Amino acid sequence: MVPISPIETVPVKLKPGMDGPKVKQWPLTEEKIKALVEICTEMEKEGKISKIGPENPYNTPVFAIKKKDSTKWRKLVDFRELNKRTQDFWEVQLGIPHPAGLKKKKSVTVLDVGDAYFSVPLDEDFRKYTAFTIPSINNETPGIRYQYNVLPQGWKGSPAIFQSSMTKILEPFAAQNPDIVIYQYMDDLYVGSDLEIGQHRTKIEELRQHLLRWGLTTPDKKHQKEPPFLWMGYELHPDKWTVQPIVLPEKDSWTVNDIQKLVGKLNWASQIYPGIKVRQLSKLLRGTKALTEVIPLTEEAELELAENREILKEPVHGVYYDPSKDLIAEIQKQGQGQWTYQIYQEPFKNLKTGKYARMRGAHTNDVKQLTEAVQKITTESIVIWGKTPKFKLPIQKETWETWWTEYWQATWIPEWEFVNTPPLVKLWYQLEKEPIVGAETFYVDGAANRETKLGKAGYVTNKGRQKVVPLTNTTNQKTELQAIYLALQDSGLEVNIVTDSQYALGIIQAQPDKSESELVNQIIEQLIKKEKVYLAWVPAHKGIGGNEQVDKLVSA
Amino acid sequence: IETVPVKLKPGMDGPKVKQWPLTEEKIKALVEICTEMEKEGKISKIGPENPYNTPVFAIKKKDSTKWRKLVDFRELNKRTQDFWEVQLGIPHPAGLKKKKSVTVLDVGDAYFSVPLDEDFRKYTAFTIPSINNETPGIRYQYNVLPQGWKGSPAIFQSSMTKILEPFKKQNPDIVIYQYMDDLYVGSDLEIGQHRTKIEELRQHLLRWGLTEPPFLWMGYELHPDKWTVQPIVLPEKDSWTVNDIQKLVGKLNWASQIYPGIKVRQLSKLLRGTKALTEVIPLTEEAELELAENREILKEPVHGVYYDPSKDLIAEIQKQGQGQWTYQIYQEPFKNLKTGKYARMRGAHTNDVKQLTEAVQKITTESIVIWGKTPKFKLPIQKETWETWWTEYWQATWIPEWEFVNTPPLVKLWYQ
Ligand SMILES: CN(CC(=O)N1CCCc2ccccc21)Cc1nc(=O)c2ccccc2[nH]1
Ligand SMILES: CN(CC(=O)N1CCCc2ccccc21)Cc1nc(=O)c2ccccc2[nH]1
Repeated sequence: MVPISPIETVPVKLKPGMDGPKVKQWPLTEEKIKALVEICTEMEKEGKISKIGPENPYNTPVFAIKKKDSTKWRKLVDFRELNKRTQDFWEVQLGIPHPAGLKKKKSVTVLDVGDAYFSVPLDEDFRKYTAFTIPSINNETPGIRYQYNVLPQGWKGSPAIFQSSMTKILEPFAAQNPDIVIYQYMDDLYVGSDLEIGQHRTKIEELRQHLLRWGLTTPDKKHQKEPPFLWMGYELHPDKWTVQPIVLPEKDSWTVNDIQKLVGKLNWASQIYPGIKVRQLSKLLRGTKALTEVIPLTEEAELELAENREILKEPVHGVYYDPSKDLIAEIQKQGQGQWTYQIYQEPFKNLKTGKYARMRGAHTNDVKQLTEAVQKITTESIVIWGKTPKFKLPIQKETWETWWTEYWQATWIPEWEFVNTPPLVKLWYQLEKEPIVGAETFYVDGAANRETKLGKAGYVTNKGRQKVVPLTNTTNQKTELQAIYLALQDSGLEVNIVTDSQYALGIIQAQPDKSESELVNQIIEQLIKKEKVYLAWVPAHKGIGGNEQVDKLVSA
Repeated sequence: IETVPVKLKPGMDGPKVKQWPLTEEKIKALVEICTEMEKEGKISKIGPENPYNTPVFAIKKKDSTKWRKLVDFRELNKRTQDFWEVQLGIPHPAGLKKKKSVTVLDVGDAYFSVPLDEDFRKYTAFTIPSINNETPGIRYQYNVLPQGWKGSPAIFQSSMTKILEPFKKQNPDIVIYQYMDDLYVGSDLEIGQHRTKIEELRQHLLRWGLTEPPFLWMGYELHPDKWTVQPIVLPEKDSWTVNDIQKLVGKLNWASQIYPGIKVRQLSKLLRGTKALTEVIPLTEEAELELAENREILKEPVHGVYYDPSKDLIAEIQKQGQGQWTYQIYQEPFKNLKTGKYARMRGAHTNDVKQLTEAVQKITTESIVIWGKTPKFKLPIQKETWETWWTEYWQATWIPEWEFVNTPPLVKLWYQ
């Protein structure tokens, strides 16, 4: 006998105020019972479980399931109730690595830890909660009672305890072999290195030896699998990676189910295939909860789909990460609030790609969206590479300077350079800081009747120019924008506009280049045509002349 | 040496807060820092049976070359019992803000000599993340009073009061205040000798520590007596354009919410007619009187302005351009406890966010001095922009609460 180190036990508790499960055992067929007894008998021999006395009040149901075309049986314990009553654990398994952050390795070995799993003991005081009962043949004897001595499969705490135990075992080995890397995923260990295959196989053997001190077994005869690896929806090769193949179906009709597999496939593929667009396909889910419904496909989405398949025409691969080289990120504007990006080290070799979509809102502009996309990419890059990439952005340095100096909000983007690939992000208009000498002055106002929705908008000017227009189906806010629209419509290239509308000014000070409001969009189109616009605000009903006059004119 | 029993407020569990992504260098620094702390017994590795988590990051203090570990205890602090046991509280010293000079010391390392309650330690759990989740996060909890925890100064207060005890006796005129890991020392003394006195204080902590703190020698020099506030001021012009007058009337209308007797009529009456914005309007004698009366009014303080310790302090900040920022502190709208302005952000220019972050730190510092607590900020920045960058510029051991302003305020002009 070679003495083996015990694995340190994790203390486990039930949730506060909760007791263990008591759940009726389902009646089983005679053939099933025989199977479970056989299984539990060997499991008992192996030390995995133990028979218990009558005093344990707790019970969890056990099932036996039939693997198809066949005579052989598998044991299944339903832990759903015990899990509800089990305390929360730290789940280390939250984030998976992204291939783009992984490194090239000359050699990679995969070890199977399945047998090592059951050498992980369960907390002594918690075992009583795992009690389960094998029904007797014809219910003529007391059923056989077992409890678990080890982490049961399907229990809430098994994965976190298992991985944390394995990690603690691996720590000294990894620390004293910095020239190799080890990652644990489910039942597997991935051990890579840059050592030549001879020295590598040695270190693996040393690793097998190390796990043996806790009595742990890794399979000798090599698993028959070789690169590519299929892992978490990816394809992994020694020098490159990509997503598992994406095939976009041909269909005469598309339902909400059809498109959701499609958005998933597309979103998933978007991390590698450059220039994927989901907006229009996503657009068909707006406020619609019926799952079986077949929605007619707009032509605008057809073009989008056809654009996708053309991008999907052939396989595309990402490379792995080289720490010695810089990280670059480049962004392109696709239109309709869509943004796409590539992250790379060397030209025409991407680590990964992705897209960004405009947040929902009444008004927006390209500079804000570009800024948002940069923050997102910044965060994603910290996660994956632990650093911020240098940015290549389709916006002129002067544009950015003009934007952030005059913008009311604090804003920032990290180190970046201009790349000239149209379309370029630009400022469409900028308002004047001071009133304009020689420009005509337009005092505008609008008003509406809350009951009749009848209203008026117009202006009076210093040159005696005047207009008032009657409106139907409108509001105070709408009339206030229309007034401003009219003044823009009727003035020269340079104009001073006076309004009492806090609503309008709030919109314009946000500098939207595009809006959900048709009226705001028309105002923007007018602003763009102007050489100079100065917009002044005054408080209403203060007897401000020409504001007072036009207020009276529009309130009649 | 014997722990003081600590519990959470009723009906609420410990913090579970996602660790945000960290740069490689901050990760390495934390690994290095936590490794030593572990050898000092200050922290211990924890298992999966601890669900709780609090975010951690690393910063560099003012004028320092070495990383410091900062934990964000904001969630834990909300959930920890108010420690009212021995004292309801210190009445906040009012004399601290009236001092010519106040110096801020990091005493926080003193906390590490006092063990933390065994039952409470699990709640201090924090995670050092790995790049790309390639290795499991390194999980620790605190064995001793952590820096940034609201229970640390409260517990250690006993020890602290005895340490300073010999000091207040020979210097009864010195106001000393403690907030979190910081010690605030005021005096009316001249600077040069005041500075040396500060040096004296450091020696007290050394001798008791060995019976060496990484941050203790530093100090932050303040002059609250010299802090400037912002009364409402109106232009004095020989020539008033229509535009000038519109802005004035606009400014007076806004002030009228704050000040009762403000009149715009005789000024508003000048606006009679439809006129070019740049046209010069002569002031009528009625208007000049009204403008002059409004000045007198604006010279007096706001009426019915008081601080209520039962309510939150709210701080608003406006970006005025050219590195200038304005801020107001109030519990109640139009009643301002403090207003101020900052042009000086140091080597911060090309970065608005860095300027804002420094602004937030100064405003909180002033708020700690005046009321003994932190204001809730309303920040003129998009959430995703702030949340991305603020940890990069953050130099303080505490952190305040903040919310975001998405709609540009009209009033920015009035504080201009
Ligand atoms: C080509 N590449 C990846 C690879 O072959 N596998 C193999 C199996 C799937 C997988 C999952 C996560 C991480 C790596 C891998 C090599 C590699 N690169 C790494 O950076 C790495 C780090 C820790 C452990 C194994 C590793 N292996
Ligand atoms: C329009 N506004 C400032 C502003 O929003 N600007 C003016 C400065 C640059 C700019 C660029 C893009 C969009 C807007 C802007 C000018 C203004 N001018 C005023 O005289 C005024 C008087 C009372 C109240 C508000 C006022 N506002």
